[PDB]
Amino acid sequence: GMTEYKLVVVGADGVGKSALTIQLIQNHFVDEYDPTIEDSYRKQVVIDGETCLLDILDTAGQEEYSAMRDQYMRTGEGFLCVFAINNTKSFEDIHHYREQIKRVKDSEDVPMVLVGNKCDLPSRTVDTKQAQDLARSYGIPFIETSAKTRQGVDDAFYTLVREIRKHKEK
Ligand SMILES: Nc1nc2c(-c3c(Cl)cc4c(N5C[C@H]6CC[C@@H](C5)N6)nc(OC[C@@]56CCCN5C[C@H](F)C6)nc4c3F)ccc(F)c2s1
Ligand SMILES: Nc1nc2c(ncn2[C@@H]2O[C@H](COP(=O)(O)OP(=O)(O)O)[C@@H](O)[C@H]2O)c(=O)[nH]1
Ligand SMILES: [Mg+2]
Repeated sequence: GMTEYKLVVVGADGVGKSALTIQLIQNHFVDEYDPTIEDSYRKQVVIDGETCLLDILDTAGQEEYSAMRDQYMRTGEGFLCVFAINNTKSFEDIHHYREQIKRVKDSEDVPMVLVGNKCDLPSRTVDTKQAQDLARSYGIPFIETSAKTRQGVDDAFYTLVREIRKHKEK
């Protein structure tokens, strides 16, 4: 039987969470996917010889901290924390997203990858060095992506799968 991985994509509105998820599932860039739709998407992919069923939650909508929302987010096994390289605020919000994940998982060691999206744009405001220094302080990988060109998309999701797999085999 295939191994199921529950991945959750988090980050500020408009950073490219939906475009990244759709690039992984469908291999095409979808410009302007409904900013309000939160949904889960499935992809069967073989990673390092293992047949994986990736169940990916693309977050959207209201910020809320109910017992239900916490319980739901806690089911995630690994998290992509996404910011956009042309939106400093989205990068500044990363500490918040990481803290919410650590809080509901009750752990300092949650599989996580920091993703700096929209690297195809020339309007960079978040330096690569500042972002990689933050990932280094967290002990997690940092991958720059472009959902528009597909650059780094497989690397970001498959690195997260490998982090979850490593966590389960400890
Ligand atoms: N209950 C649990 N939730 C979570 C979350 C979670 C989710 Cl799912 C949504 C939002 C969210 N939304 C989802 C998408 C993107 C933006 C918008 C609202 N639409 N927004 C904010 O923060 C937004 C800001 C601005 C206003 C005040 N906040 C604090 C900072 F200033 C940043 N955090 C969110 C968040 F952390 C993540 C991981 C977990 F494990 C848990 S557990
Ligand atoms: N140039 C560029 N635009 C992108 C990229 N990813 C997403 N976008 C655009 O940025 C906007 C927000 O993307 P979206 O996927 O809806 O982000 P979400 O709100 O995090 O789900 C849309 O206009 C997307 O088409 C990317 O890598 N490069
Ligand atoms: Mg979206």
